[PDB]
Amino acid sequence: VKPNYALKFTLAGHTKAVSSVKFSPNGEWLASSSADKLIKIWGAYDGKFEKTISGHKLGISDVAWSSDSNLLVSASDDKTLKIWDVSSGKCLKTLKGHSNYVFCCNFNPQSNLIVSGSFDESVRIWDVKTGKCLKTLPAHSDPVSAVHFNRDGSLIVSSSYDGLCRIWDTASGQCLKTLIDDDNPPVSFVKFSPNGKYILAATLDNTLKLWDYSKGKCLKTYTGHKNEKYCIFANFSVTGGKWIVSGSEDNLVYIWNLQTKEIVQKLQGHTDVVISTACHPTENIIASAALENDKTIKLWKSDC
Ligand SMILES: NC(=[NH2+])NCCC[C@H](N)C(=O)O
Repeated sequence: VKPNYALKFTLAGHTKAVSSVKFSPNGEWLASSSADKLIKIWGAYDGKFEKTISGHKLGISDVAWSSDSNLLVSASDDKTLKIWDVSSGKCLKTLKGHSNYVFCCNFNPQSNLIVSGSFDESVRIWDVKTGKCLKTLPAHSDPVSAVHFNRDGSLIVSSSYDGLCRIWDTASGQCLKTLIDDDNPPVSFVKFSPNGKYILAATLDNTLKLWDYSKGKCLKTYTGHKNEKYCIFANFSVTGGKWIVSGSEDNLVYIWNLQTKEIVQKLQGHTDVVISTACHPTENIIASAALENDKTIKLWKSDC
């Protein structure tokens, strides 16, 4: 079993590097963030441009959807996060507290909390309703590259250029696990698997690893791509075959068989680093996006 991802749509409109793309949980929309300071919304199935959401004073590094698909949160170089009502375009809250670039963000499944990571080396947990910072975690000793909640929101995983992945108890703020791998290369991305049992981590030595995070055992290693500089997103694809998907600094999207670790497809089309990929929640659809020399977003579809 290999997939047959093929290019269907190219989405042009951002005027600087794209930073992040994410599908809405309801499957209807794709949200994109950029160094051009904008968020754009696009149809998930047809790539049709929907609207621009503006307000940040500097470039945006990440964007994330609430579980009901009504809200977005964005993370900016302006040291803030913003919560947006997507339909109205309204900025509902500006989350203030970080003392340097906010790099990454996510809602919990309940979507009453937001987690953020920053160049200030901290992770913050925020109340969606009030915009108040509830906890500041002294998480890392270098910039925080990614933050993600597990399936029931009881855990947060964080990654950092300090070379560590840490697991945090959402309720207490306590550090529960530090994952250590030899030579401590910068960790440029991390997230939980959809079931919550594993985490997938990227390091800046051209390597992705699937970890059992309780046992601290590395179960799989994925290689063949290029990643030595940029914080590139990676994914589990679960709508068809069970794949791992990532961008790459050679301008390709890589797809691996999760079990065997073989590369099953490489998607050609982008003309600069593929910084971000996302997998549609119900259909075999991948979105990908590229840095400044390209600036486009691509939608790819497979029969499996
Ligand atoms: N959270 C992320 N991994 N965002 C994408 C990287 C964005 C970053 N500002 C860059 O251009 O390198």
